[PDB]
Amino acid sequence: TPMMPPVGVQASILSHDTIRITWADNSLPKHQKITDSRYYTVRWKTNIPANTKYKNANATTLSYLVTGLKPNTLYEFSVMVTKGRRSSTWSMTAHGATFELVPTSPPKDVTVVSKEGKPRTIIVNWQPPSEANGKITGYIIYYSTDVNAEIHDWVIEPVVGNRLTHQIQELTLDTPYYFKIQARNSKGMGPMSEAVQFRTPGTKH
Ligand SMILES: *[C@@H]1O[C@H](CO)[C@@H](O)[C@H](O)[C@H]1NC(C)=O
Repeated sequence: TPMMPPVGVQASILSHDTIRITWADNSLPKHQKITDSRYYTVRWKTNIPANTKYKNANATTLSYLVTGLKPNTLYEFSVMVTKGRRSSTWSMTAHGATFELVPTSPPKDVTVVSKEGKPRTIIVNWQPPSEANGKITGYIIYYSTDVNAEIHDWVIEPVVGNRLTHQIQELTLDTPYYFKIQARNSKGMGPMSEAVQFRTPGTKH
């Protein structure tokens, strides 16, 4: 015999990894006291891609704390009830997106190449960090001719927005230069890459 599904399903954003789901049961008095053997099952998946697998959990309460979620990620949530051999279809879909977190991984695959026929110019390329934890609002490139120099003495080259390439001109020939890159998002700065070395070309004559 079929059960009516949960109603008024809501998401509460607690952190970058936790969302609280709460709902009502119209087969319970206004006060919502669970006196029965009934148990709710909560399922969730990331909104995109469409074909992702639902993760799920059981609760004896009219709320559930969903954990282990990615920062800055939008999720879909539905609930269902089971009172003994009786069960119900999945409730209305509730949506929630976890907060951003500062990046916790440095920019990946940092490379340097000399610009075509312009030896005093270089092109720097990189990849976004694995743990970006938010919409990347830019990067900061640091360069020095002394790898042992303190970060304050390193030349700051900002990169506005999610750009993965940046050209640096007016460099000195036949010289090792060192490069560190760090990512930024709305919540702050993340770790820096390990310095990559590039020696600018020499002239022939
Ligand atoms: C919820 O409980 C049912 C019955 O005990 C079980 O089949 C299901 O796997 C449970 N869900 C999880 C995530 O353990």
